[PDB]
Amino acid sequence: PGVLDRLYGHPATCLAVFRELPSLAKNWVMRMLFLKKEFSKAQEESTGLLSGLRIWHTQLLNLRIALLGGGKAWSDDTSQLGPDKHVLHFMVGSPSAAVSQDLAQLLSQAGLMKSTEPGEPPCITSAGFQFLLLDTPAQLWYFMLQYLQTAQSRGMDLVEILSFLFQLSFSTLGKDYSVEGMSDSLLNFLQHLREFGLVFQRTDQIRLWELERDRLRFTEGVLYNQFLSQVDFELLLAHARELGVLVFENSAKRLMVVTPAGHSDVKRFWKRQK
Amino acid sequence: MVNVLKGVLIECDPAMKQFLLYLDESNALGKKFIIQDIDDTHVFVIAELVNVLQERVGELMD
Amino acid sequence: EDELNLLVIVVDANPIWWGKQTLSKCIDAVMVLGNSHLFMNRSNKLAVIASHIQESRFLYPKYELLTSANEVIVEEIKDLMTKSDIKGQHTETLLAGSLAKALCYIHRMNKEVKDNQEMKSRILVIKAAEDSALQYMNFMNVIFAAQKQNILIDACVLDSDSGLLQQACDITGGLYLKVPQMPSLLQYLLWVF
Repeated sequence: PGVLDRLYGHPATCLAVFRELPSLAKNWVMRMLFLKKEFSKAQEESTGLLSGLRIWHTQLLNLRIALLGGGKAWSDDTSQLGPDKHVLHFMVGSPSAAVSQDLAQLLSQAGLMKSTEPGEPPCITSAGFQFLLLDTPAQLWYFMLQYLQTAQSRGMDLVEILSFLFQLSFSTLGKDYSVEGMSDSLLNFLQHLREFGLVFQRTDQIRLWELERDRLRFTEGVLYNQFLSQVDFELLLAHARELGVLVFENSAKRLMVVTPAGHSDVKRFWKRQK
Repeated sequence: MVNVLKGVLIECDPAMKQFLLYLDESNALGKKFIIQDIDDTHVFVIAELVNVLQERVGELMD
Repeated sequence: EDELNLLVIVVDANPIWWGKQTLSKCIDAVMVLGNSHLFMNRSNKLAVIASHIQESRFLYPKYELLTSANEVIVEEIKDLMTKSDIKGQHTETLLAGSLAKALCYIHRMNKEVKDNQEMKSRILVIKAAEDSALQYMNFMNVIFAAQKQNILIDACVLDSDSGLLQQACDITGGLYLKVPQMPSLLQYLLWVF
């Protein structure tokens, strides 16, 4: 028994040390998970704490029954912690943690219904800017939240959940872009939504890579420069295009040179100052 | 030397196709507008609007 | 689920657990494993026995029963904790006795089942202790009985060196694993066998 605190302590130490900047915690948190845990954990620094928080519910999957109930008891504490904490990394952590608590089925639907966290997942879900990585955890949270409700008879949350409907515009975008990953996430939301509440609701190809290549063919959109007053002004204006990497061509005997459109403006500015 | 600037499109075709573009320029109707000048054998200053036509015509032509 | 399955778990009680310094945790993990096992199929049953230094004792004897199983196990082990056979006062454990008890139970369950169809059973030992020469005849007797019965004896050695158990798995055609990292006990139980 005495050994238990010591061994697991060392990994608690390691996680503590490289807690701040990256994502070291995930592997170590898992080990930590097995061996009032939540109450004690709360004091420790947030990141990593959340990581431990995330994996522990997952890890549960007799005494086990006792464990779940015990976890249910301090679901609020983690929930209070989840908000308030609320980068992409952090954001991923908060929803991943929330998602995990949700599958556990410890969270109270009421309470969840009126909370900032649910607004935040659809908010990121709405915005085009969010990256694929944030998207997948946001999506997963939503899926899990709906999964949590196996009733909807008594689940205020399955109202706010409706917030998925807002997502369609986002799916239109995303579709416009070739973002398959984002679209798939949307479909999962839809499918899961329907699932919960469904009851309530009513060679040959050689020429095809050649036909692809027929759609690519080169030229560049471009400014030409001529009638330069003396050689020093070709060479300055030329060297200042070459360091900008937007020389398409040059001929010093012509006193003539070519810049593609994207560095017309840095050349127009250098031509005015010096 | 920043005397004059001209927006144009720079075509970096091969020593085979370029002359064709020349040929496209002349002996053509509604053309000869196409090439501003031949800067190099490989490169030409050309068109802008004409580029779509030059490419398409080359495609259609052998 | 068609085949009834009895898995007997023999837990080595030896105070070596002190070295383990936790027994409480080991019990919690074993309980989780049992619950999963019972949940997998209706036909699965479990028996738990403790091989202590002095003697072997029955901790418990279906999944519906699990709540009962949990209480019975916690209570039984606590009684076992007594000072006698403390620390490496006694290095060995009475595995032979435990195995004998296990085979008796398996036999009885089998006879009842015989009225019906066949039963499949296997014995799992969680072994903390060391073997001894005096132990050889008794242990081997039980081991050979199991092999003849075609009952595999698997062993998970958290620590110590029980060669006889290693031999037991080989003869029996069971599985033997010396666990590096004893805290990973739960994974071994689920994954290993």
